[PDB]
Amino acid sequence: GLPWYRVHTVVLNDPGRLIAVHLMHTSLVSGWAGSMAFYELAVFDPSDPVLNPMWRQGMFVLPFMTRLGITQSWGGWTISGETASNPGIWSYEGVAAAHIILSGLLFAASIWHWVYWDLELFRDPRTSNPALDLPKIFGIHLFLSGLLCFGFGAFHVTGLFGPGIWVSDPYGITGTVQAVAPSWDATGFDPYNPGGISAHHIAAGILGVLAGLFHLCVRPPQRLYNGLRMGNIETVLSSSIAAVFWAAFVVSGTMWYGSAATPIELFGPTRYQWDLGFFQQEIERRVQTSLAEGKSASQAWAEIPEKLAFYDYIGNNPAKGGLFRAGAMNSGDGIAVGWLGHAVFKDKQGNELFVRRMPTFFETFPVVLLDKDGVVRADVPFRRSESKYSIEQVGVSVTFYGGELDGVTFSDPATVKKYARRAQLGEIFEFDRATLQSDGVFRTSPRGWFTFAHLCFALLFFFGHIWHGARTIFRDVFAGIDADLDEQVEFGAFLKLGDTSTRR
Amino acid sequence: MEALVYTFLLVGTLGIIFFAIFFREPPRIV
Amino acid sequence: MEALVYTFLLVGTLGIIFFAIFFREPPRIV
Amino acid sequence: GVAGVFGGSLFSAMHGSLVTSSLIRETTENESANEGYKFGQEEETYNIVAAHGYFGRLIFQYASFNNSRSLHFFLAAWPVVGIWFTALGISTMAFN
Amino acid sequence: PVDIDGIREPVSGSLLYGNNIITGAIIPTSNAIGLHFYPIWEAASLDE
Amino acid sequence: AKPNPNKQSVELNRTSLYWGLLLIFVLAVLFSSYIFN
Amino acid sequence: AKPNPNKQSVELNRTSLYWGLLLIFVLAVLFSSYIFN
Amino acid sequence: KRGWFDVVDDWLRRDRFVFVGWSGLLLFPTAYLALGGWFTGTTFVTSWYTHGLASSYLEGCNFLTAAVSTPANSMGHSLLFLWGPEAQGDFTRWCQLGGLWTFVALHGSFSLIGFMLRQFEIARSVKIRPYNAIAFSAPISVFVSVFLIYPLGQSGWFFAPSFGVAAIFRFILFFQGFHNWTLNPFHMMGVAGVLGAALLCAIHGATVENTLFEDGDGANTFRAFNPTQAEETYSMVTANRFWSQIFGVAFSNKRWLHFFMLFVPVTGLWMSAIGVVGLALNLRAYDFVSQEIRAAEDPEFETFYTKNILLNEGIRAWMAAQDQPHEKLVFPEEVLPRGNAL
Amino acid sequence: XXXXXXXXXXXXXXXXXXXXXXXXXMEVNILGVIATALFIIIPTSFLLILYVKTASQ
Amino acid sequence: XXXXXXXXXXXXXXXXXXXXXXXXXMEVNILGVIATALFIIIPTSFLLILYVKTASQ
Amino acid sequence: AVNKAGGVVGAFTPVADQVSTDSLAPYSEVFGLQRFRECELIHGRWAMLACLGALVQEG
Amino acid sequence: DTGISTPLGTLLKPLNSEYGKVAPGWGTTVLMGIFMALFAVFLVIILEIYNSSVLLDDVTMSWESLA
Amino acid sequence: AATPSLNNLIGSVVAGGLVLAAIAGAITAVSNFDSIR
Ligand code: CLA
Ligand code: CLA
Ligand code: CLA
Ligand SMILES: CCCCCCCCCCCCCCCC(=O)OC[C@H](CO[C@@H]1O[C@H](CS(=O)(=O)O)[C@@H](O)[C@H](O)[C@H]1O)OC(=O)CCCCCCCCCCCCCCC
Ligand SMILES: CCCCCCCCCCCCCCCC(=O)OC[C@H](CO[C@@H]1O[C@H](CS(=O)(=O)O)[C@@H](O)[C@H](O)[C@H]1O)OC(=O)CCCCCCCCCCCCCCC
Ligand SMILES: CCCCCCCCCCCCCCCC(=O)OC[C@H](COP(=O)(O)OC[C@@H](O)CO)OC(=O)CCCCCCCCCCCCCCC
Ligand SMILES: CC1=C(/C=C/C(C)=C/C=C/C(C)=C/C=C/C=C(C)/C=C/C=C(C)/C=C/C2=C(C)CCCC2(C)C)C(C)(C)CCC1
Ligand SMILES: [Fe+2]
Repeated sequence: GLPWYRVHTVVLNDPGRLIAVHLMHTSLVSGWAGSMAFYELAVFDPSDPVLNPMWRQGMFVLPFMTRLGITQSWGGWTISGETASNPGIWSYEGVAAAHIILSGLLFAASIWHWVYWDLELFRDPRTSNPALDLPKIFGIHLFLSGLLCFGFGAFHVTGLFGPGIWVSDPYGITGTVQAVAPSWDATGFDPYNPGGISAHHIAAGILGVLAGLFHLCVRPPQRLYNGLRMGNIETVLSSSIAAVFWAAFVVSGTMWYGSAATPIELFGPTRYQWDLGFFQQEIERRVQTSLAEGKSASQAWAEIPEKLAFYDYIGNNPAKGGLFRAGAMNSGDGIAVGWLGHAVFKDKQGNELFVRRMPTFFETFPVVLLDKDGVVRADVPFRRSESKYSIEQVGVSVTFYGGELDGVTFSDPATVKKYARRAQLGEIFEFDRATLQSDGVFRTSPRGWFTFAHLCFALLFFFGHIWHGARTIFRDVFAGIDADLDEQVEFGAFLKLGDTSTRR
Repeated sequence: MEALVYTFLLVGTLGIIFFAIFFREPPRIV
Repeated sequence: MEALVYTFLLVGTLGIIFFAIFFREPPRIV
Repeated sequence: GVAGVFGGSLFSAMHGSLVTSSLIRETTENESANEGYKFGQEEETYNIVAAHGYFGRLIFQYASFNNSRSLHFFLAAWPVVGIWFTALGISTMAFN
Repeated sequence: PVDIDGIREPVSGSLLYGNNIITGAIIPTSNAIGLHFYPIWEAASLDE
Repeated sequence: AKPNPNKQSVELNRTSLYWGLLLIFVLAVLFSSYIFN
Repeated sequence: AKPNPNKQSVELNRTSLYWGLLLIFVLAVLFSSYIFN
Repeated sequence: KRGWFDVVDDWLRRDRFVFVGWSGLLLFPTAYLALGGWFTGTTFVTSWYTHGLASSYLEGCNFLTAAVSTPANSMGHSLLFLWGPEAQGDFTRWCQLGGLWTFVALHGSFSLIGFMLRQFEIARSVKIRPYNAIAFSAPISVFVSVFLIYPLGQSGWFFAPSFGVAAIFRFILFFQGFHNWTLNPFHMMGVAGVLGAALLCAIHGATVENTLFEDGDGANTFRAFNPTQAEETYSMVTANRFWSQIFGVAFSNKRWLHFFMLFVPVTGLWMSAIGVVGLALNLRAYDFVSQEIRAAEDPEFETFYTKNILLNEGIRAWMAAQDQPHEKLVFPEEVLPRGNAL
Repeated sequence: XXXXXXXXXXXXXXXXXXXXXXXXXMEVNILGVIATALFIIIPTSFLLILYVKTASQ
Repeated sequence: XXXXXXXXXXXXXXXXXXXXXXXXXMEVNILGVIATALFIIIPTSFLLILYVKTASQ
Repeated sequence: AVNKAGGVVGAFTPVADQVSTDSLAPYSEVFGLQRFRECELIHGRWAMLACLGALVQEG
Repeated sequence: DTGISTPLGTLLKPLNSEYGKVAPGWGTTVLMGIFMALFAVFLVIILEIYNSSVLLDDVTMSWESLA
Repeated sequence: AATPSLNNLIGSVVAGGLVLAAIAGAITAVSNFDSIR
């Protein structure tokens, strides 16, 4: 009897039913994409693109549709918040319906290619046995890959015939779907340059076509054919599994580190923007320039976009979640309602204090207020018996500039402590924890979840490379080793290992 | 949730109909 | 309700252990 | 104790992989290799000399147990001795 | 719940008292007991 | 006609059933606390 | 001891499977609305 | 008349005392440098300018406290070549910058590939199955996830485990305090794999030794064996009946037993590797929210989980100031969480 | 002053959408999902066990 | 009567009890019941289908 | 029980420059003199039109 | 035994005909090794740019290059 | 416009080739000097 872990090996040497089995996975994957999109559209709230973006609602496939140009819904709304203008077929609902319809067609084709497995196409004309000319098939299917790679970068991304791709400003404030022009110089290899994407898919497409032509014309070397077992289709599986986990590692790195293909306006900020003070530095710079124009601190902070401030909140950091804190970031800390304005903490003598921001590594972090030169001046003491820095005996007050609480100042220690705790999380926002009953613990964005999933898949698929790779090479000994082997395995019997013609 | 469970039950029932018609046990004479 | 799930899972595992010991395939010599 | 369990885990994996790598062909590829062994067999189900040859070349000839009895004593002694000492360690640390 | 530290601060370790399988435990004997033998018959009540 | 020559029959002995049932239940025991959270 | 002489083997043809699957799903469709209530 | 590949293949796969093979071209260079880098780093190279610590014998450390420490956090994930923009060709400054860690980590990671290729190379030559190479994927998964993937998800190489005994202990205690790594269900499966494999190693070794057939007249039973003997050395039937009546269940298949001895340890390390991949993103199983909600609302509900949560807070606060000098954390003592007395 | 009225001031709806344009989140016992699930899988498995046994002859 | 409505709550507690002092734990996912049920039954059924098929031959 | 990989079953020099009814691959061999001459002529005739066409439309 | 013949099958049949045909010896292996070496160098260069171990004047390698 | 970091990257690639060439050269020399048959 066949073991349960070798059941799907019956199509190993059946090209007709291998296509049928591969058509079924294709039907399911497109079926999932359509089903996933429809669910997300049933839960997504497009009313507030600034304080309730996609990445705060746990939307996973919505950013990927938006990344390539899908921005409008049949419901009449646009992802940017403007009103839809004749969405046409290719809406969020249309793309979801298309992947669903495709799923049904692939399901039907799978049944046909399964019932009619005994096609003369899959027969070796020399031996009349089922066989696939894998070196030629690879050239065919690579030429299509090169052709499709070229067209995506030359028509779709470039904008010649297509929507372009999502391009954002450096601080994720103003991002739209634009037609990007290929950048052919060294800046084309800048990961944060969207012009490199069009240039790459054009050049790799051209080389993909030419490589497909070569691999379609030139027969493999005899030595390479035997060394790589090119007559065995499990060789293709080993190399494909190797290539797909290489791509999974790369695609996880560019998601975690950020690139032009993972805009923060679609997937949320990266953990390194919080670590390096990417948004905080920009916010202080804009406020400082407005102060240089002789504007009041109350009105300079009011100029700061609320979208920019929301990025400076540690709750939007993708490295603050948990493996089993499931759901949307809204389910963790609530739905963002409004900015409370910048909180500036002042000593009793008037010196300004800064709350030490919480590093990403800390689940909890002591609240400590520093002055300009970095010296600890006040804090919330754990031991309130002989404290020397408690805000009560330092007279710390908090005043808010901009936002909802602009102008309002608090002096009682209880509220000053409350906002000091909020201040170490970055900017202070008002959250609605009643609609979805948020617990109060942070969650990861789609950036975090995508990275974890495709890193775990990448690691598991390395074992696949080793297993399926060892299976094809060691196929002749899969059921066991030869009975009489001792003479060859003897130490020193032969000069060269294995070679029986090199007897010592 | 209910709307998701109603749709799965309905399409699940439709899926059975498809298999009962095309993937049926063929009636064979003797 | 979680306590119901936890208890069922634990006593379910012990049920498998009982059956694996007494309702096992006997090892028969060749 | 850590060397006992890390080593014991290493030796379990090596012994299991070396015996599995040396299974004498007695089945087809549509059956489990386990089927090649019949409970009560009087003959060996894997080639010890072949496994020793592999591990002999893997590091060097004399780093491998040619003797199954010595090998299995080592498989038992290493984790047992290691766990004996870590059990003593907690016992000694009981008296500070 | 069991007063493990002898400081009259019981620690819950049962499933029916709010623990899951990971956090559930049989709490060690109270620190007030020490190494003293504490069979059920040396207690005034089974609640104690 | 021409029946497919690649037919095989899956097999699962009773000891594999116990190993499989133990794995499914022990995995649920391990992960249930986290899913419930 | 000697084997039990009352041993029988249960059978379920494919058409019975489709009827059984149809009944379970149709009955679920019927009662699901009321169970959710 | 043979070509270069054939004449070279003849020499590389010569059956000598230490087999070289084609994979030896990658293994022995990289493995020697990784070994040499560690011995050199633990003996002469300091971590004074990277961690503010002494980590060499020359500085006064012993085998337990010497280590090859990671670069400073300001270096990020720099590969830190000898010729890179950091320590541009200056060997001594390269050592002071922690560049020896990436040297050991990189040449060490390619040595693991070389050794696994060596297992494939020898197994094909000896004409046996490649299950030792498959077993070696588990240690590689552990090394790849712990020494490469985890720091790559963090700020930089600084948070990777430094190559040392006490340095690994700090890495271990860091994971408890910051990640609650014990509570993670993937270390739990890793523990069960390692402890289960240690159990199998001991129980199988003892079972074989105590079911041995009498193949000699000497009390020394080790000598009564021949590697080429066809008969089995121990009674599987007695072994099977022993464990059936002692434990209730026993192995009846010799092949299954040895595969299980291979599956338990490998699966354990692989499951543990998945968990560390999650910690790379701080995607950790730190806490049970339901109990935290209950504990916050009810100040009398205490479990061993909540006690551990307070222990982690102590670890993080009392360790961050020195373990993370780049953060420049000046905590006055009044703000550190401390219990009564002690 | 206190931000207790800030969340109240959010009269403009700010919440993930319900399945209906007129909002569909009604009080249905979630035990219905489990009851429907058990009523489907348990008898389905019973039938599949008997059919696969029969189909294998 | 709202005075008497809240009089009972602050006074002797309401009914339906709870396991031990408190075991509501409404934060519990509850969807974990479906996750745990589906993760048990679906693989269990798969194993039972194969065993009954095997045991009958 | 044993699935050995295939070995050299023989050396053959296929006859090139043989056109067949196969629409997708008419010639017997890719590397044939007559197939290349058709490629040389077709590539060449396209270039002659292109070279003149580029000049004329520019002027 | 010839299998089911279809119009699409006869059209695509030439593409699945030269199953075992190989070039004798090492063929174009050395040429393949050249491209792998160039590809390896290309992969290194783009890795260094992202890792910031190679600093190019025009590239900035940060979010600020989105401007 | 080659930065010094770019030059070292090119130098490292060349140095890597020399190390590989030195390895291959030594192996080919010994393999020819010490040949079987
Ligand atoms: C006409 C066909 C078609 C079209 C136009 C689309 C379009 C779309 N799909 Mg869909 N899909 C299709 C077919 C199609 N799909 C089929 C047949 C399946 C079944 C497998 C799917 C399964 C699927 C899923 C699961 C998902 C989509 C999604 C999407 C949306 C985002 C795509 C994206 O950004 O991902 C990016 C695409 C890539 C990154 C491809 C990378 C290419 C790799 C790296 C190849 C590299 C190796 C290559 C061989 C190198 C050699 C060649 C080279 C040398 C030249 C988008 C609107 C996503 C979505 O938004 O959900 C609705 C989603 O998750 N699709
Ligand atoms: C690469 C694949 C991928 C990724 C990255 C995501 C990512 C995401 N999904 Mg998702 N999804 C996927 C595939 C994926 N999905 C598939 C294949 C399905 C079909 C089942 C779904 C169906 C789905 C739904 C219905 C929802 C999401 C939601 C979400 C978002 C919340 C993430 C979350 O909380 O998960 C949490 C993950 C965990 C709590 C545990 C991870 C799995 C563990 C690590 C494996 C352990 C083994 C197993 C669990 C043991 C079982 C034991 C037993 C007791 C259960 C998030 C951005 C939610 C959302 O935000 O809505 C917008 C949402 O409701 N997804
Ligand atoms: C097979 C043995 C081997 C291997 C695999 C490695 C691998 C590695 N070494 Mg190491 N090393 C070795 C032997 C080896 N070394 C030896 C014998 C020594 C002398 C003792 C050193 C001394 C050494 C030092 C001092 C350092 C390294 C470093 C490194 C790492 C990065 C360096 C690098 O590869 O950049 C370059 C990449 C390449 C050279 C790719 C090669 C591809 C081929 C050769 C291209 C062919 C070139 C040819 C001219 C064609 C021109 C193409 C054209 C486009 C220009 C890397 C993982 C660095 C490190 O440890 O990082 C911290 C480092 O500082 N090594
Ligand atoms: C409609 C779309 C899918 C909806 C799914 C909804 C779920 C409920 C319906 C399906 C479950 C009930 C079917 C029972 C099958 C049965 O008894 O006959 C067994 C059939 C009959 O064919 C076998 O084929 C044999 C030929 S051979 O031996 O295989 O060559 C032949 O003897 C004879 O036909 C028969 O024995 O055996 C099969 O080969 C069928 C494949 C296994 C069943 C697949 C179930 C899942 C379907 C897809 C699910 C995902 C849907 C989304 C798609 C993107
Ligand atoms: C969500 C799932 C529920 C989880 C529940 C967990 C607890 C139970 C786990 C059971 C798992 C094992 C299944 C396979 C067992 C097997 O193959 O048996 C082997 C024997 C062999 O057949 C018999 O064999 C006999 C001898 S021998 O066994 O063949 O040697 C022979 O004489 C006789 O003719 C023949 O019929 O099978 C049986 O006949 C056993 C009885 C049928 C199985 C019933 C199991 C369910 C019991 C109810 C549990 C729930 C309620 C409990 C309340 C107290
Ligand atoms: C007298 C006191 C008894 C002490 C108690 C002993 C407990 C017995 C536990 C065995 C049940 C496991 C069944 C294995 C499934 C089974 O019965 O397979 C039976 C199997 C026999 O395999 P064979 O040699 O027959 O294999 C032939 C091939 O067909 C293999 O497929 O025995 C073993 O594999 C040995 C491993 C036993 C060790 C089991 C691991 C430890 C149990 C873990 C329990 C989890 C904790 C639960 C707590 C809630
Ligand atoms: C036939 C036909 C039709 C219809 C069709 C359809 C209806 C389709 C769809 C289908 C579908 C509707 C599909 C879906 C699917 C789904 C899937 C396929 C999923 C799965 C899942 C998974 C696989 C997961 C797993 C896991 C979990 C659970 C946990 C965590 C981890 C993971 C994630 C891994 C039409 C009308 C067109 C017409 C024509 C014909
Ligand atoms: Fe053994």
